Amino acid sequence: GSMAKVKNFLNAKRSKGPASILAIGTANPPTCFNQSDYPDFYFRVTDCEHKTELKDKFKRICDRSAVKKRYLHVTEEVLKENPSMRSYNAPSLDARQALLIEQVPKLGKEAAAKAIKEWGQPLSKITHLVFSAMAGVDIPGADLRLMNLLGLEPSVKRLMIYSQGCFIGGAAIRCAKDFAENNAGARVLVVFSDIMNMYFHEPQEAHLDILVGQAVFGDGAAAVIVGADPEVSIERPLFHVVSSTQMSVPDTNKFIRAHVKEMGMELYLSKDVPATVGKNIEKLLVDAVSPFGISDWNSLFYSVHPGGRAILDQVELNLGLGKEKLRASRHVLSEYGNMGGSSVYFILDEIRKKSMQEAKPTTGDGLEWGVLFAIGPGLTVETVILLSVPI
Amino acid sequence: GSMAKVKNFLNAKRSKGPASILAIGTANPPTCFNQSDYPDFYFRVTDCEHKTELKDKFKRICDRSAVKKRYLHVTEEVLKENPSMRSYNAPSLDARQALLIEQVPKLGKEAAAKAIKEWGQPLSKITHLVFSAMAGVDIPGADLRLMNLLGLEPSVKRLMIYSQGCFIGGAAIRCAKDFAENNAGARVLVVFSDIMNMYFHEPQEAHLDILVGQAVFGDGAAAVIVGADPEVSIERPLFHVVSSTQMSVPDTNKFIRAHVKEMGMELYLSKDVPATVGKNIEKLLVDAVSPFGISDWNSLFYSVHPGGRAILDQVELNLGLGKEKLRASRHVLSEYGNMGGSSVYFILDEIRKKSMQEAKPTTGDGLEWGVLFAIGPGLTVETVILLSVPI
Repeated sequence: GSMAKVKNFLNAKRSKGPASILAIGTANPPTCFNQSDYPDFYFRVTDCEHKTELKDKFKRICDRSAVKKRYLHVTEEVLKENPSMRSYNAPSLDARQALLIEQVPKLGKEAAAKAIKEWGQPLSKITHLVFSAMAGVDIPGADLRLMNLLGLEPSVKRLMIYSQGCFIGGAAIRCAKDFAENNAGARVLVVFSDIMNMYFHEPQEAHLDILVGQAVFGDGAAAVIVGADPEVSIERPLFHVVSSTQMSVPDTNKFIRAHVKEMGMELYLSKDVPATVGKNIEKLLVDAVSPFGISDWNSLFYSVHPGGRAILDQVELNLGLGKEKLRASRHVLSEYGNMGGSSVYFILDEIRKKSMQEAKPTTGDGLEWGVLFAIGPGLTVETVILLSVPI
Repeated sequence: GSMAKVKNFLNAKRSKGPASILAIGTANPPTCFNQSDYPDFYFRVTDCEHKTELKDKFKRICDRSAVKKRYLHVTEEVLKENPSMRSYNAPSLDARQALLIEQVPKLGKEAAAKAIKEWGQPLSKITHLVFSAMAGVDIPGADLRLMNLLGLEPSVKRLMIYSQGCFIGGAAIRCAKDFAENNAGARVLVVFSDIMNMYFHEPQEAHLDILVGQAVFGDGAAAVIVGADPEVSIERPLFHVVSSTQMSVPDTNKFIRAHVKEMGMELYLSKDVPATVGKNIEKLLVDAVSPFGISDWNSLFYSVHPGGRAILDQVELNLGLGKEKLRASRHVLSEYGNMGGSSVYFILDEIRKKSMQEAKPTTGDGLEWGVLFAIGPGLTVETVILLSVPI
């Protein structure tokens, strides 16, 4: 009897169509670090200029990184105020957390506000908050802080995701899709605020993975508004989120690890990650587009998580893509570095912007179908099949 | 044009009916602690037997706790092995994290296995994993580890939620509902593994909230299987998840805080929390229940987060509940203590069990409508409106 009531309720709160991305905003910290200067700054600020072999190594990693500049909260001022950061294994977690608990919801606020302005709707129409952050675990978390900073309704359904791993970029979008599609009228604010300060350490010959990290990690935040059934007047879908799948590659559990410790974050980043993704990317895509009769990989627009140059080179190679297919991804890697989970949305934004600039027919470089590859520790890949919007 | 394929794909992968709980399994660490013995255990293993006044105060707190016994991982052996945990403000995070990284997914596996055993289906039909943990942030996290410990498919959509705050007990279930309802055939394993060793500290007169915590916190895990359109034969729904709301009470941000620090977790627990819950509870319930025409609070079955005795008293009082209404909740507080996010499901399990046992017409004590109140830092309350299943 009441199951009838439930079924009417359930049917009434479904959406008619698919969740789409309605706006994207991005943000960064003020201080720019140019890769050309980065090895000098790094080895000097850490009193490690005698480590000549290690510095040559890091200089080579930067030269080959295809990172031209990054935006960092870890400034010289911050490093002077917190000397514990400059001696490897020194207790520094409390200081790092003190910066994070403040900066993470703020950087996310900046990217969220740009998203909301583009979106055009009143804040009160935001029903769901999903906040994903690389670091800064705190209770209550950045999600609530964001609600206060923006003045979202206290009745927004908030969801905080600390340190899931960079594939969260895709994972969160799928969740948003479901939140939107199962709730008529729902507008989901999804925020990635990734600050990499937990990975900064004094260079050490005994810990080379951090040099890898230190070459590429940059700070960034992106906010995406997700909704189904847009109001034809004000709301303008950028991309439709068609379907999303997740794969955790067997026996790769240790390829990337990051432990939260008293010294900050202890990082392992296997040199074999890009090769593994290379091996798996085609099957992932083939299975992802199987419902849609898609077979020409060069007919898709691409957002690939820029974990590094080798990652992009590897996806390009194993999918047989033309040399321009990953241009937006390389661009974001170039101008921002690897900003973790937020990165693919910088990419998405870029693809959109250039699409307007070149008077393309669609938001997806004139193509209709696209794929976002969110890659993280696992190794786990979320593959998101997207659909562009005509412009 | 391709929007046709999309709308068809979207329409085909919806569920016919509501998401329901198909199974509940729970687990606890082996060592039982009687509340009568705990101040002696606590003040001795912490080398504080001279602190007789503080110990009288804590004994005083334990006597009123309405907690009879708890299951704890923090044993004397553990403390001998990690003495930094028993000297206040000593750097002990690395040690605690080492215990959590092992204990969290294992305890969750034990609860998950009992749940999967009741469910009866092959593991391969699990499409979604949602793992919530009080503490133990690590990359990859407890979720990937559970997939490995259980032999889940590498293509299961995993979602890890560290340190969200108790209210996750309700929050996760709403997410499961969407995942279940927006994905025909999807089966969501939701696991709460709450291990409280980050809150264990040497008793201090300057920090009295931690004494309260130490009187009520117990370790526990609960696993819930959630699915829509159960195969009428083999799958058997226990409860239906009808609808869920979330409220973060304005200006209560500092009532409960927990900061991750080098000494472990720094806890602030306001004495005014149960009163605030009391003040807002009737309004929360009325709004959650509004589309269903329910007005008599004693016609409901209840799962109320046993954060403590006072919270229970306060909900009971302000909803005008008869004194046997919170029987299952108080039962769980007595026999297990406050196990965070997992608590409300122990209660659910209990309600179900007594229901079968006393030959009730429904799984919810013979009543058809029910409420699960998930309460946590925020102050944030998730209200889950459930529908019982006839037996």
